[PDB]
Amino acid sequence: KIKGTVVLMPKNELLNAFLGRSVSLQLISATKADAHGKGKVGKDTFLEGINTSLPTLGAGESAFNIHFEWDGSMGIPGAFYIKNYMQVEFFLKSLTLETIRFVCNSWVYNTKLYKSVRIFFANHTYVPSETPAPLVSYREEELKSLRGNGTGERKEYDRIYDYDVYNDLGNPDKSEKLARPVLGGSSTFPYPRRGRTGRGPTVTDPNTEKQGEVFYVPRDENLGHLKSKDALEIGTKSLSQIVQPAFESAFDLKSTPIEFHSFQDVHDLYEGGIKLPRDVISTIIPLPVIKELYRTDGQHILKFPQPHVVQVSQSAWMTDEEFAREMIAGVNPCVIRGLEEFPPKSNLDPAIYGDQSSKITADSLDLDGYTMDEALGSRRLFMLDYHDIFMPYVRQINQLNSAKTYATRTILFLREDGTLKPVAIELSLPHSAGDLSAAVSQVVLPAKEGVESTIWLLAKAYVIVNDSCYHQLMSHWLNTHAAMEPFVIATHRHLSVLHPIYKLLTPHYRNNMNINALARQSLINANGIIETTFLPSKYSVEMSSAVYKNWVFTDQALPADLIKRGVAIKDPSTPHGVRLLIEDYPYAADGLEIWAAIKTWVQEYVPLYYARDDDVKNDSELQHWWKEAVEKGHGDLKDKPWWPKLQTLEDLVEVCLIIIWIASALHAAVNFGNYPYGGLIMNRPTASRRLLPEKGTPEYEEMINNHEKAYLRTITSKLPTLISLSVIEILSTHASDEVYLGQRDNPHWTSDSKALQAFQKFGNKLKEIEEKLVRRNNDPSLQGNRLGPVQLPYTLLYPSSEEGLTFRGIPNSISI
Ligand SMILES: [Fe+3]
Repeated sequence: KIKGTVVLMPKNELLNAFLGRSVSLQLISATKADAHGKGKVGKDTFLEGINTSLPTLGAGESAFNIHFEWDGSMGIPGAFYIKNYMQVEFFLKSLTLETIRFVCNSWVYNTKLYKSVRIFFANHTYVPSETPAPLVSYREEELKSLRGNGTGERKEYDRIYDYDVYNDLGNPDKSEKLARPVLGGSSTFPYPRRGRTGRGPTVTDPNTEKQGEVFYVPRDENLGHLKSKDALEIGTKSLSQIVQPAFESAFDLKSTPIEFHSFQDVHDLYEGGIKLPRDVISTIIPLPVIKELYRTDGQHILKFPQPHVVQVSQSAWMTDEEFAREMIAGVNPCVIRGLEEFPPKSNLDPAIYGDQSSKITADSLDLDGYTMDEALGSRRLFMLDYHDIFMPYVRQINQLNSAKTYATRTILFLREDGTLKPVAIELSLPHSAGDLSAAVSQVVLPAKEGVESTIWLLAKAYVIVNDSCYHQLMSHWLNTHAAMEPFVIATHRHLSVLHPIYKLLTPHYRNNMNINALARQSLINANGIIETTFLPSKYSVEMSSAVYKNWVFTDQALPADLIKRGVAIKDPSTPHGVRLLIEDYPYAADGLEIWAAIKTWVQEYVPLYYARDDDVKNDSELQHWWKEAVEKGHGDLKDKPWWPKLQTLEDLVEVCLIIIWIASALHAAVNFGNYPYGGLIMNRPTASRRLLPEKGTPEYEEMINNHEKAYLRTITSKLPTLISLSVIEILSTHASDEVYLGQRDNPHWTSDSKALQAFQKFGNKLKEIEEKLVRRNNDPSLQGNRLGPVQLPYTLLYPSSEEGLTFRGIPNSISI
């Protein structure tokens, strides 16, 4: 008989009841097959007893002994079936035979709920052509089980992965004001697909999916946590459904001032705190995750944590130096572009928006003594250009009550000292014969004194409102969360758990479908958190669809992105093949190090399973996986010529490298600085509510006499500020059970020592890189861009981190 050990976690975690005839397992042979070519299956074997021997276990886990009637004639077991006869589900961790290891990490529901018996494979890795013959059909049948048939309402215990469009955000049955365009499946609104839920149509609209208390994700995608405080993804739901209403009542009852009246009222939030009604505090204080967001006296006070950006200087955010520095080392460091001609041009139709010629004059700019031609030629001119991106939406946004924006463009000059300085801001508005508004476009230049300094500060706020919107919806939501989901779905639908590429990529998908489903429900839904806290309101998500029209997979590679944006040039004589035009560009310089480490890892892994390009072309699973990811997952862009073909080792490496980059380092860089930089609403306003005032009006006089109030009346109001600070605080927090780049949730994910050795080298390289990044932050010559006047060391690309709001650490995946 074969001695075995089963490790599982009872539901209450995320014992004698498991004995008796509660759980049975059946070994399956990988070498001996029946008359049909399928591995022979053993007898039902039940758990015999609780093993309390090994000191190693922890995590609310329990081990059970079991002995299998299996002689050499049945061959070597390569898989097993398991049936749970208990009413309640349990989390199966692993099976070990004494060595043959099985890494399961899967919920096993009552046997009657399953159409086919749950099957698990040993930790060996096989491309299809290498699958032991007795396991071939089992392998394909499990993939067919995972794909489902594209119909039906998905249930909690289902493990069916499929695609659908974003037609579940509107709530037309509640109000036609909550109706939203379907995103995806049309040329008007192209969009990445998301996980199919199948709840069916709304009563009023056959094209929109009805509401649901729970937005399904394949069962094992819904991460349980040993500590409730680690279930960060449930925070947005509680925030939108419970906390927001409580905050709103405090305002409706006039228990707290409706608006901030000075910058100190904002600073007060993380100092003495804000006093709220007792019942409001009582509503918030007992909630999991939410209670970790604020310190309280348990009675009337809520205190937010001090954001990193003000920890050394609370006023530094208002410096021109910090405004420009955050474009290369801030929460959204990947939009700035080189400017090689002047004035900047627009590709928008003047027949629609009016003359689009820039009004910025070269002679008005202070380029530290450089002429415009000199600045252009020396590659010292850059820009943060939101003119063409926002112009198409300015009219409709400005028609909203309490929303007014400009399509902005900021010109930056790279000083000889290596820091960026802002030299002009153009605030553009569309013009069309017949416009009722008399407001016009204008250029604002830097100023430190007088009303001119206030107008320049407001111009920076309009720019950052554009940036915050683009950051949240595009850099963050579209480019990481939404763009990655199709790849997660395709991977489970077409790459067997035995597949080397499945093993290479899946750690980088942890919690992504889960947070996305929770986002469709409470973050990007009609009247959800984003719509109620950011400038575009009901136009927010569709704006991301317009941007997706220009999304290019291969341009997500870091070198390609830097080159496309004109912030680096190709240069083979450099370590990374590219020369940065802003040498001390923190995000890019640190990013290239991480990018290189991932590349080395993928390049070492792939060859272990694919010897030649032909081996990649002939992998049926791999080919079906890619064809589906492109043609269905990102199907609205299937007509684009830039998609890799995946017929060579090079292409496979490229595709995997880009996927891992987006899921780990790119997402970390644009996510974990959310509260550290945006926790002070003045530094990262999410909305603007009025345009610049006309001379001779009280609003203009206010800019002169009360600049802080002029600023506060312009940016996000206090109520939505409380809600948005809470959400970005959640998003910037690392759960204590996070799995970071260079780590895996199990040391036995594969039995291949070669793959394991390569992974160990990858982790060692990341530790090596962290020491280098530490040296960069400690280098006094780099203080200007790596720390700035806010004296905040750029640690967002440090690979490792402890739990919490740390401003560092690269998780493997888009996990929050
Ligand atoms: Fe995120």
